[PDB]
Parts: sequence; C-alpha cells; structure tokens
Amino acid sequence: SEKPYQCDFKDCERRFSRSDQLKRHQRRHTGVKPFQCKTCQRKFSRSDHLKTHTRTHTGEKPFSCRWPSCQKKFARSDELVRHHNMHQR
DNA sequence: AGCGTGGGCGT
DNA sequence: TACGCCCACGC
Ligand SMILES: [Zn+2]
Ligand SMILES: [Zn+2]
Ligand SMILES: [Zn+2]
Repeated sequence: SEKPYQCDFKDCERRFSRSDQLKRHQRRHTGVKPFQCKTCQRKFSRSDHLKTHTRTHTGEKPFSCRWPSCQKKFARSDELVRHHNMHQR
C-alpha cells in the first residue's frame, strides 16, 4: 500500500505511511508514556502533549484573541480556534 | 472553561 | 529516528 506500517495489536486495524507514526500510535495499546513532567512528575505518551501540559504550571498563554476589546489568551492554538468560533457564533 | 490525548502533517 | 505543529474529540 501507501501505508506499509500496519498495527497488528489485537482488534486494531490501523495502518500508517510512516513507521514513527505507527510507533506513536502503538503507545495507546501498551500504555507506554516516555515523556515526564519535571514539575509534577506526570508521564505522557507524546512529546508535544508534555510541552503543552507544562504551560499549565507556568500560565504561558501564547495564543491571544484577535477580537477587538478581547483580552483572552490561551495555552494552545485549538483553544483559540474554539474561542474565535464562539465570537462569530 | 481547561486540558488529556488521539489523528494527519511538516521538518 | 527526533520534536513537535494544527485539527479534533472527549471529558
Ligand atoms: Zn493499533
Ligand atoms: Zn506537570
Ligand atoms: Zn476573544
């Protein structure tokens, strides 16, 4: 296929074009969590999710609302997406 | 609301 | 292989 990296775990049929994508996926089956927060010691399956988790400790909110007169800002881009959607609907 | 944790995707 | 990015769903 164009998706040679197939998951063979029991009752899973997912396949991927990339072996690293498959490796990340399989952590949902094994429970493996390689990335640990240095502040609170919680462990995470993914590096990017550790990174956004750490902002919960610092209050860093790099994503600011663009709506005039709005002061809201957010830790993650998707929070801001939801928020912008809210303003116009 | 805030944030866990998958996906496709880029580099 | 490393690390994320945005998108999205689900509490
Ligand atoms: Zn699988
Ligand atoms: Zn933490
Ligand atoms: Zn706003």
